[PDB]
Amino acid sequence: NIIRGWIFGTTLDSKTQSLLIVNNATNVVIKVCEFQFCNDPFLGVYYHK
Amino acid sequence: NIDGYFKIYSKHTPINLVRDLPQGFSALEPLVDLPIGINITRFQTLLAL
Amino acid sequence: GNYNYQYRLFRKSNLKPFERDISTEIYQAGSTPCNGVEGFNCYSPLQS
Ligand SMILES: *[C@@H]1O[C@H](CO)[C@@H](O[C@@H]2O[C@H](CO)[C@@H](O[C@@H]3O[C@H](CO)[C@@H](O)[C@H](O)[C@@H]3O)[C@H](O)[C@H]2NC(C)=O)[C@H](O)[C@H]1NC(C)=O
Repeated sequence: NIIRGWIFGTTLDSKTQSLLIVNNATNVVIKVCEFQFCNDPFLGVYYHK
Repeated sequence: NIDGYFKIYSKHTPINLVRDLPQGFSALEPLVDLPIGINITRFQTLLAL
Repeated sequence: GNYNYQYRLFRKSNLKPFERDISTEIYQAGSTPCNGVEGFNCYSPLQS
């Protein structure tokens, strides 16, 4: 489960409506909201023995 | 994405051969329909690390 | 005085069927550059 989700928009920074899939191990959630994003954002996971 | 609707078709298949693009035939079932409505021009993906 | 109802006055291009827009940037009605908030040929995107 390396890949998690997707984003959709026209400019993707705090000024246009944007769509977001994130698929966690639990129930997936879809949102359509305004958003601001980081330069290289992701959901870095950590191994737990 | 057509006239205020976002349609996603999905399929999960098992493969046990080379990483290259497989041959053979398989169809995609309709997964979900989203009634949102938005201009879309770009997209990007997210992965866990 | 009911002044809470607004709509759009100039737009770059026509919308699509069932498409929503909440833009608030000032429209450059003229070809001159428009910065900040207020100026000539660029005053306001919406009207009440
Ligand atoms: C959905 O979003 C896209 C992305 O912005 C919109 O395309 C944009 O359309 C405008 C209108 O023509 C383009 O503006 C043009 O800019 C050039 C300079 O680059 C200028 O010479 C023209 O006179 C005009 O002002 C803009 O470039 C274009 N964006 C692109 C191609 O990335 C599209 O119109 C939107 N759809 C709706 C229904 O609003």
